[PDB]
Amino acid sequence: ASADSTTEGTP
Amino acid sequence: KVVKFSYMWTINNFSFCREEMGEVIKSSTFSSGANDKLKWCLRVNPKGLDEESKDYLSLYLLLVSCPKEVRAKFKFSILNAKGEETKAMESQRAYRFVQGKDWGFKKFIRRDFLLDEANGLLPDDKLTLFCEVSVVQ
Ligand SMILES: [Cl-]
Ligand SMILES: [Zn+2]
Ligand SMILES: [Zn+2]
Ligand SMILES: [Zn+2]
Ligand SMILES: [Zn+2]
Ligand SMILES: [Zn+2]
Repeated sequence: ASADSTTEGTP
Repeated sequence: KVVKFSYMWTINNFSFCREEMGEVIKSSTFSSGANDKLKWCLRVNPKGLDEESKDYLSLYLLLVSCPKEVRAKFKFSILNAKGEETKAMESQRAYRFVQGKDWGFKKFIRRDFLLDEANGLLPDDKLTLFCEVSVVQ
């Protein structure tokens, strides 16, 4: 399990 | 140094119908304490929002407030009918959060695992999620 984000980059 | 805290979210009237439940649902905000102004919430997609996760419920941690730099590790679990932690999933490292940034797991739990009554994860159509956050920021 590697985390994902609903958006690309920060941010 | 790390500050660790938690939030228990009970979702009532849980349904897998997007037209009744919404595509995305969000918890109330929480923080490490009344003096801690950094506010977080949880976000759930009752049905995964992409093809890859369509048979899953997707769960994310969202930074709601604007931080005065922030990094955090997180662990999500589902509390069963007996109250125990099951199906925990945790980040291998801390991730960078800014206001509006989320991190989590698009394939947190298989939908059919929740719909299987033996697991006792949807009693009275209530889903109970527990998040532990370690903010090193
Ligand atoms: Cl990870
Ligand atoms: Zn419906
Ligand atoms: Zn429907
Ligand atoms: Zn529909
Ligand atoms: Zn920093
Ligand atoms: Zn725990």
